Amino acid sequence: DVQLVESGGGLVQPGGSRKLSCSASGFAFSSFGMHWVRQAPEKGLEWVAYISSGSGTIYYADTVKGRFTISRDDPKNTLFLQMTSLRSEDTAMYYCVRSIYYYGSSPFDFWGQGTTLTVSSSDIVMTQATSSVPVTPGESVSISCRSSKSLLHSNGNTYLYWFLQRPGQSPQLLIYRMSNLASGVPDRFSGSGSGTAFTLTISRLEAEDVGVYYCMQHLEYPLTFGAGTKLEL
Amino acid sequence: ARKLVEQLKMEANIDRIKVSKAAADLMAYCEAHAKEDPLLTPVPASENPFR
Amino acid sequence: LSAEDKAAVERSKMIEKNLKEDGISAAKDVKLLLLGADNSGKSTIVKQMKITGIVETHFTFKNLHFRLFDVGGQRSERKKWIHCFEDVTAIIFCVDLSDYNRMHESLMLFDSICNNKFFIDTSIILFLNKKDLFGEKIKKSPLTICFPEYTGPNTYEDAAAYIQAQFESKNRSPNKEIYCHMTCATDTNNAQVIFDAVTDIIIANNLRGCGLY
Amino acid sequence: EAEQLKNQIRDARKACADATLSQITNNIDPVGRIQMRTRRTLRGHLAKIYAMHWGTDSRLLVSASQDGKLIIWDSYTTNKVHAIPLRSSWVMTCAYAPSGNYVACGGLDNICSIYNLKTREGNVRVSRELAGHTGYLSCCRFLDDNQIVTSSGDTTCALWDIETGQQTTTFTGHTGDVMSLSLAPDTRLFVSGACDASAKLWDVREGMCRQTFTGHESDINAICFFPNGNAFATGSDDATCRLFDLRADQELMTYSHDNIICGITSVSFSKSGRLLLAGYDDFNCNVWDALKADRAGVLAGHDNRVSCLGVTDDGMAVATGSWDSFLKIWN
Amino acid sequence: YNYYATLLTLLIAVIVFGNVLVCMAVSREKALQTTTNYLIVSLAVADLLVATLVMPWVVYLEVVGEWKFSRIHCDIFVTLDVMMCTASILNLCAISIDRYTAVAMPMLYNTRYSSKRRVTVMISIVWVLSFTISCPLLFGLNNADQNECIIANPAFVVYSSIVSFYVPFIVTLLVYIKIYIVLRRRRKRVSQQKEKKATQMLAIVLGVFIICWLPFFITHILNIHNIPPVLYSAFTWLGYVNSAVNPIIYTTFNIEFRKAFLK
Ligand SMILES: CCN(CC)C(=O)[C@@H]1C=C2c3cccc4[nH]cc(c34)C[C@H]2N(C)C1
Repeated sequence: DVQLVESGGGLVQPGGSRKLSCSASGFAFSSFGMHWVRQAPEKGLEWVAYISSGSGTIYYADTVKGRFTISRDDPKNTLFLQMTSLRSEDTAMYYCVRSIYYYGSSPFDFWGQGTTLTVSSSDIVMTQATSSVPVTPGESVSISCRSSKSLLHSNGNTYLYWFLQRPGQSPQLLIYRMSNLASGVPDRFSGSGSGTAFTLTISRLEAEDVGVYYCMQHLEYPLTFGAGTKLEL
Repeated sequence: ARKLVEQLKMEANIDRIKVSKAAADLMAYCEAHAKEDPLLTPVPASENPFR
Repeated sequence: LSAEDKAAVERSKMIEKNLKEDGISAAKDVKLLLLGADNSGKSTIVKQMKITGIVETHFTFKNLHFRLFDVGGQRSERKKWIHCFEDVTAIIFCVDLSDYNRMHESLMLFDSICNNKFFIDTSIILFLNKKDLFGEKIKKSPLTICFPEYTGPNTYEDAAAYIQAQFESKNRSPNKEIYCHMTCATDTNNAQVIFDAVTDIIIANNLRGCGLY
Repeated sequence: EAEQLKNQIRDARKACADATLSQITNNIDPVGRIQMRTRRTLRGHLAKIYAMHWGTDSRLLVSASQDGKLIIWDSYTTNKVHAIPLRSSWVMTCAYAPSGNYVACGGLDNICSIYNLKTREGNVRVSRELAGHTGYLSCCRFLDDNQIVTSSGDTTCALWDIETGQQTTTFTGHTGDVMSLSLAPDTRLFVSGACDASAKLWDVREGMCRQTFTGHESDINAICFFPNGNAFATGSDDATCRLFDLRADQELMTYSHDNIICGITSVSFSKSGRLLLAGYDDFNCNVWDALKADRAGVLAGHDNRVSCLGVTDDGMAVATGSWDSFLKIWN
Repeated sequence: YNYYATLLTLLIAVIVFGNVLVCMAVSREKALQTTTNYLIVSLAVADLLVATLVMPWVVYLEVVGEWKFSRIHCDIFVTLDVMMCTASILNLCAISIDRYTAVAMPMLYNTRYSSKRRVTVMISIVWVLSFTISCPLLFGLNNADQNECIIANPAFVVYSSIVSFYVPFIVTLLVYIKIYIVLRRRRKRVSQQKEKKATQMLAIVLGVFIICWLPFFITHILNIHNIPPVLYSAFTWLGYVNSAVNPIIYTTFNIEFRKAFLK
């Protein structure tokens, strides 16, 4: 089975350095591009860095440029994140995410369980207006997300991604490119939108649909999330 | 030999329409779908994905 | 581009580099077509054979990788797939001299491949196998094959040389050579014969390309 | 009794020949000069290309070559999506499943092998190796994700169950090597040309030959169904293409020209069926007006023989593979 | 003197016609697009540039007898003369080395990926080396007078003559006799008219290259370390005639080139 196990972290002093790892297993690791995404305590997801298949392309978020270093060891099936000059803002649960890019592929389709780092003390904006929505099992729900810039590209693709983070679990891809259901996802989830206004529809809510729903854009780097909307029963 | 004879008997007892009817149906099919054939009538460059 | 298109193009470029690397690796092989009648010494023609559709053996000799393809076994219309081997460096045609009733089937099969449209310019390495069993057999049955034409001495070196001339009589075109060799299954070094003939063929093609021929 | 039955079929066919398709098509406007141009050139194959097949989305296409590689192309951008190394480099056919989840290929190994394009891992893997044919594989075509028809040089065709991996049905009756295969639009019937110069209509479920078609003087290399499913076209080594009707049970039209003295490798129809496109050994593809038997155009952008061709499902483009190790997309 | 105009114009036209036909033949025919034929195209380009740029001003010198254009113009003329003639000679040496690779390295010659790199490197080296040999004349190293456009530096004459002719000449000679020895060796090791044909071609290319260019350069070395001027002019025109004869001897014997020239 597909497995991404992160390690390294827990407590560091300010100005220190720490190296994060992510051991891949059960898939052709060299074929996938890899991402680092972090989640502060009681906060949303935030993209950190990206390294492509073959290490030809590397990107960093603005808050970590110059300090953080993403590297790759394909024979070892390991991804690394060397962090230097750690700040209080770097306290987060750091996630390892695989991504493969070709026609019809599914980026961001698998996430690791994450590793926690504690530091002891232009860009597209994704707007998720609602923050909490009380729901009943069996009722229909419609979460919404807004974008500052139009995500509809000239090639016909609308680069919007939906993720669901259940309590205690890492987030799971639901929709990719605003309409396409991910593998292993029930058919109840649907995706609609046009340019700037987007919506995720759930037909018949189940007990397993409880969690925070995030919208992400992939039109251009840096990848930006929205403050996710919680669903409570 | 018996299998060949049985196959020939099975193939000989089919219902055959006139060739004029077959030609008429082929021409009618070609005329009914002529507009939806990009290689027959060239499409404008805007609608051509291989522009 | 959309930054997913850029990653797709990067993946395409990596695939292209892998294709180029595999092509470079495959280009140093000598592809050879094995042919001849059944029980003509096709299988045990070289000592090194590492490997019912198609059988492909291979061996390395003097830093040159040889790939021998035995097409005997398809038992189908030969003209529909013999063009697949149009780019072989040479053809290895094996003949059993000790088989006096398959001698005419072998001779007819030699005409078909020598005069093939896809092999007009392809050299042939002719192996006349079982010479040891031919010398012991000629003393009993001297004239059971080439009844009308053969009116020469019945020596081992006389009829064997006559059978060789019959096969090379069928090369009806220039720029193609037949490299005839007499082999015995007891103990031989057939890789040197194939290596030497292949070097000669490649030098001939090189001179033809340079214009000296 | 065989002679009497054969004579009866000939008399029965002659009775249904009140007129020729030339006479009924005498009063329509000629198609005119059909001029297509190479819009894309797909490069990366390093040997002869023997087969190709469009995906149902009309953007993805699979191609098979003697270099031991099976490449899935993105025709719009010319991006290489996958590069699948083959165990046997003597492939002569390839197929793309209608769902897009699988491709198949085979050749002189006598096996049509199945590949899974959509796996939890990032790589393509072999799903099945369909063994049981005695001769080379010349053509296989998907009905769905679990069923695939094969044609072979052992004078038979076979319907395989991909899950179990064995022949559900064996179709026999040809006396020569079977070279080509074409499924009807409904997938209830399929036609098949062979080296005995005849074509046979077979029923997929019952297992038997319904009709047999003759007229060619040499091996039939290629076969394709008309979009209606009521007729099919053949391409042969005698430098002729012929149109056959199933309901009339005889020939309608012949596509030949005295300057053409070379075999036909591949055939495909246009979306409406008005244009019959055929690849030839003379390094070009000829566009025939199917109704009028007139040559409408030529595609002359290949340095070696056109081994395969295929029209998209939307009919927007046609592909042509060749022995010069290139594929071109024409519009 | 208008009598030189006719003869030298027909020589220029002959050179242009032959080299243009070689270039068109190699471009048009797909069978002819090989790397050795690309070396031949490089030689043809050198000869065509000799005929188009260099020779017309040489005709002007013969007719008028004096230089009535700028001094920098004279510098461009002399450096172009040296550069294009050196490029032709070095292309001949490169073709010799390629033919040696065909015989003594048959497996490497057949490989397309290695052969492309070899021939691209050889073409680049010959053109760059011809440019670097000719470049000091652009710096006013030549000492021509206002009336006349000539090269008056003995030291540059010797130094450029050596690198431009003598060592490519010795290398080409040794390479071709090496090819001859290898051909004889395989002939001893082993219809047969092709074997005599190969000897003919080697003798023809060597003889043309000896006769056309050797008298000019040997006359220069003898002069710089009296001889009449008319034979000096004729010796220079012989070197120019080398460009006329090269596309004949290097293509008109080969059969595939004959088919293209007929078509
Ligand atoms: C009468 C005066 N001119 C005309 C400018 C010359 O001497 C030219 C000088 C040459 C010359 C010198 C030294 C080295 C060389 N390599 C190749 C050439 C060369 C070409 C050669 N050309 C044919 C004549």
